[PDB]
Amino acid sequence: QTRAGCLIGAEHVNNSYECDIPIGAGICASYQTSQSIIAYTMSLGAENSVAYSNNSIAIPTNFTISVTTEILPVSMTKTSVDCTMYICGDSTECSNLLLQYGSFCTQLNRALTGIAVEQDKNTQEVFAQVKQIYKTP
Amino acid sequence: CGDSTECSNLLLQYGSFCTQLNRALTGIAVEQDKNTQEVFAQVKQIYKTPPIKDFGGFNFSQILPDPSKPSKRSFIEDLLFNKVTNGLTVLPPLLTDEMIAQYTSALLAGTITSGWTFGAGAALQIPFAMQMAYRFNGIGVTQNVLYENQKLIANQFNSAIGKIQDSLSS
Amino acid sequence: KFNGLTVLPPLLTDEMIAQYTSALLAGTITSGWTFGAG
Amino acid sequence: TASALGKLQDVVNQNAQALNTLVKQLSSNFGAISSVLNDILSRLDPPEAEVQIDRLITGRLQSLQTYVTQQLIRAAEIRASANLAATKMSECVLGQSKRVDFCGKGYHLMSFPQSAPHGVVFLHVTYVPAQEKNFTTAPAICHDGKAHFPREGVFVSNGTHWFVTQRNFYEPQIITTDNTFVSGNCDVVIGIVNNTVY
Amino acid sequence: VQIDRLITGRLQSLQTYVTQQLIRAAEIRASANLAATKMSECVLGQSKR
Ligand SMILES: *[C@@H]1O[C@H](CO)[C@@H](O[C@@H]2O[C@H](CO)[C@@H](O)[C@H](O)[C@H]2NC(C)=O)[C@H](O)[C@H]1NC(C)=O
Ligand SMILES: *[C@@H]1O[C@H](CO)[C@@H](O)[C@H](O)[C@H]1NC(C)=O
Ligand SMILES: *[C@@H]1O[C@H](CO)[C@@H](O)[C@H](O)[C@H]1NC(C)=O
Ligand SMILES: *[C@@H]1O[C@H](CO)[C@@H](O)[C@H](O)[C@H]1NC(C)=O
Ligand SMILES: *[C@@H]1O[C@H](CO)[C@@H](O)[C@H](O)[C@H]1NC(C)=O
Repeated sequence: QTRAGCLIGAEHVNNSYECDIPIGAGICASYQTSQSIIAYTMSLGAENSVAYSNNSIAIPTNFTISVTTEILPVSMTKTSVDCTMYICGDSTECSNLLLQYGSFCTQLNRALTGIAVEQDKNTQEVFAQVKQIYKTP
Repeated sequence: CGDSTECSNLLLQYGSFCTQLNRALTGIAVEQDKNTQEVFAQVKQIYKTPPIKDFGGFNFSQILPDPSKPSKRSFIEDLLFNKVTNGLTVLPPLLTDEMIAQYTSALLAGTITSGWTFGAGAALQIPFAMQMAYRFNGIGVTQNVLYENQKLIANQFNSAIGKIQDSLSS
Repeated sequence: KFNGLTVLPPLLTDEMIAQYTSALLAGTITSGWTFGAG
Repeated sequence: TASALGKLQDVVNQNAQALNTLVKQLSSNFGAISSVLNDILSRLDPPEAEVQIDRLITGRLQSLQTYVTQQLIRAAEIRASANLAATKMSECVLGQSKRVDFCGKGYHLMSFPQSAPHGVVFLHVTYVPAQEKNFTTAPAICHDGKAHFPREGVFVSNGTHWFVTQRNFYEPQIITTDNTFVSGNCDVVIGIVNNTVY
Repeated sequence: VQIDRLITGRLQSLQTYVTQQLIRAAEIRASANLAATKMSECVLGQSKR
């Protein structure tokens, strides 16, 4: 039993680990070793304490360089759709009814054209801020 | 459609509207927990404070946790908490208030005991009256212009915290 | 794909992109920061 | 493993899913006798086809409106991400930035860009101290009744002698007059300790 | 005949509700990101901004 509801087919443990899959209200579940699905209260991490008093410091004597990646998405696929081919399928019997709803399809095209113009602004302003094409020695 | 088969037989003519509405709401509901996780959880180890309070005269008992009551939320936190108040369902949040109230207290003990260092590698202990002699040097005020008049500044700090309580009380 | 739905190409090709990023990578190594200011 | 590039895969997954739903929607009847228009036009007269076709028209209209609205909403996330990427590129590649935890998680030296499909990747080079020792300190020293303070770095003592060092890399130096400057007098400051200066 | 009117009403009201919610959440997200930015830049260090 949890705040969230009734959980069937898991074994509670008094131990606690990082959270592979979240259930709710701190309840978390995982598959572990003789293997079964367990559920437990998620741990927040290790616990630490510093010996702080006047006239005591720690000074670092050694160092390490490191590297770290970062990934961002800068563009989206500029789809386009024909309103009247989709709605009417090149049927004149359809189009002479469809033309009673006025300009709707045209403003739809306009909206999509704004997208198709905006996305190649997005690609243009991230790169292309160097005025000359340098090359390595 | 309200538990009526006469309605349910006709509803499915409109295809998958309910499916994309459900995927919309389920896409929304998850994002809040990523927001919460990102805003907090900027610390990898839960620090805790020593029992003594030798902070050079600076008073921190208003914001540090109070262990006596069961929830670890401090006094000002409890004023802030007190000042605000068909198929419809509400899902519980992931991180409970005791977790937030541990995180905040860890951030606090880190910022007090070790200054900024705990954000770039392992924390290091430094006396508070030498942390202030750093943060004053960051605005072109020579550190001695603190050591000469340290006590007065502590008093003003102690006074400035006080008014905030009344500001929240009134 | 025959219902009037279509896709359009980008303006910049991936080789122009790699020219830009190779110019950036040669600049930040040969001239440090200065190539940005002047 | 390819799970590193999870982010820029879900944009493609969402777009393909939305387009597949928009195209599959055509199979629904909306209450007409058939989803196929020629099946109506071959079997029925214009007085009745003009009663029927309005339902399909309204359905496909509102479906295309829903699609356009979803795309109009989604575009602003991509725009805000492109602007954040442009900011990181302008500020952290062309120069060194002091904004803590803006580029990586540590003291920042430099970064390098690489291209990717519908995206970009940065590599951030960061410096971190690993080892640390214990030292005893005093915020000032007394000599001839005058309080001396350090120009840069801090005073430390292993227990027998007093030295001054820079803050982030242990390096002892003999306490000399031009490492320090004089203020006030011994009586005013707490914790000051007696010492000799050269 | 009648029930289609109720269906086309309620479905439109629900679409309007979802459309409000999406915008409101997309507004909240920018305040969440600004909060996390302040947290990261001004608590763990001193900022001359
Ligand atoms: C603290 O550091 C000082 C500085 O190195 C130590 O003093 C040195 O001790 C060695 C002993 O072999 C002498 O040869 C040096 O001439 C001393 N230097 C000076 C400047 O006097 C001192 O022994 C250290 N104390 C402890 C407890 O480690
Ligand atoms: C947790 O441990 C206690 C004592 O060690 C035990 O009595 C209890 O049964 C354990 N929890 C569960 C759910 O069994
Ligand atoms: C702070 O210094 C005083 C004397 O200056 C000392 O009595 C006290 O124990 C110190 N506090 C510590 C070591 O926590
Ligand atoms: C520590 O110093 C040694 C040499 O003294 C060096 O080889 C090592 O890379 C440094 N960093 C560590 C051990 O993290
Ligand atoms: C420094 O001294 C304290 C007190 O004995 C000890 O807890 C700590 O492990 C020592 N080393 C460092 C790096 O703080």
